[PDB]
Amino acid sequence: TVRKNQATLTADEKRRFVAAVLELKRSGRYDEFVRTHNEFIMSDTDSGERTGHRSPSFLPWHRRFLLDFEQALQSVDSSVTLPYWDWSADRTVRASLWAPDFLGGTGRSTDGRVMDGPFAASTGNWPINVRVDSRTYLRRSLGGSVAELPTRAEVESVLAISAYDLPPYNSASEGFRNHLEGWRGVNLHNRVHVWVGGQMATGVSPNDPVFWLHHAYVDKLWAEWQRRHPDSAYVPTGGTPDVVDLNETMKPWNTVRPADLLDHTAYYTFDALEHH
Amino acid sequence: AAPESFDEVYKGRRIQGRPAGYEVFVDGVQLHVMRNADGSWISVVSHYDPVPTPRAAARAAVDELQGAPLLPF
Ligand SMILES: [O-][O-]
Ligand SMILES: [Cu+2]
Ligand SMILES: [Cu+2]
Ligand SMILES: [Cu+2]
Ligand SMILES: [Cu+2]
Repeated sequence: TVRKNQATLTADEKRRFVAAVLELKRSGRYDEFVRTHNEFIMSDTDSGERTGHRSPSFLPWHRRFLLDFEQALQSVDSSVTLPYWDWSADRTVRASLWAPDFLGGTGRSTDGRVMDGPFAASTGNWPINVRVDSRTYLRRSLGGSVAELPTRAEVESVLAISAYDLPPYNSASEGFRNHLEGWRGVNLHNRVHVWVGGQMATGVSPNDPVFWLHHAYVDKLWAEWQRRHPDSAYVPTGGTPDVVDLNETMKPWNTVRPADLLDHTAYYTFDALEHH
Repeated sequence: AAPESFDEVYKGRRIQGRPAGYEVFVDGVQLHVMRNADGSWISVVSHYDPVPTPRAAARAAVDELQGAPLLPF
């Protein structure tokens, strides 16, 4: 139950993570995570119901979605946990993350196709099935559409925001959640998707296994924010149309509330997490 | 009021948009698009990258597709 910085994994931990992800893909389970995410991407709107994105529940929703995925991985290999990618530190294409023994590198220039690593189309092990762009191979263009990942100073500026979220609880909000998500401000989470490119820039972004490592670090930033602001908690706290309040349950599970997901330590710890 | 309709050939492909709240097509295949509260737009193939107009979202989709047919959503 410890989520580790990807940069610190041993060779054996990398091998077991990759094998567990490839078995979820082979068995057909992986694609249904991709499909669930795209359905919420396409349905979450700023003036209507919104649960997984562009709303206060963006953070607990992805925390539970990542727990679902991690539990599926642990059904294949109980030793595996989700690692996280600190893109403020590992910010270039030579990060070991992008090595052939882990996620493979950037896509070639002609068609964005990833040519190395366990998820390259040539291996036969990573068909892209849930798609909108008709091509069936993993694609990336690292640093192609935006030229820098967030820096630590940018991340720190977001972590210093004391309010969790604010009315109107959407892509227009001020506050921590929307600055972490990235629709306002210097832009953390959305910019990372744009930086990776390929499927990560689309509503079928879990097609790239880096999706999970990106969201595990977003999830860690939520935990860091909590340590910086013990006097701040999830809002809204009751009676808000179209938005998941603190004690309301979330689709698609229907049986878990943001309140049940605020304390990550019920489920996992991090290799390191500053105390307040 | 919704944006105006448009119809043009962009990088060899026909892109169309029309009020419906708004629909976009690439070579006659509908492209899911969404409007943000601040008036910007995204599409399902560029869904973390706001652009100012639906025509800009259709153009961003053609750029993304690199010639590939769009699949219906
Ligand atoms: O949001 O992926
Ligand atoms: Cu998501
Ligand atoms: Cu959408
Ligand atoms: Cu994301
Ligand atoms: Cu204190």
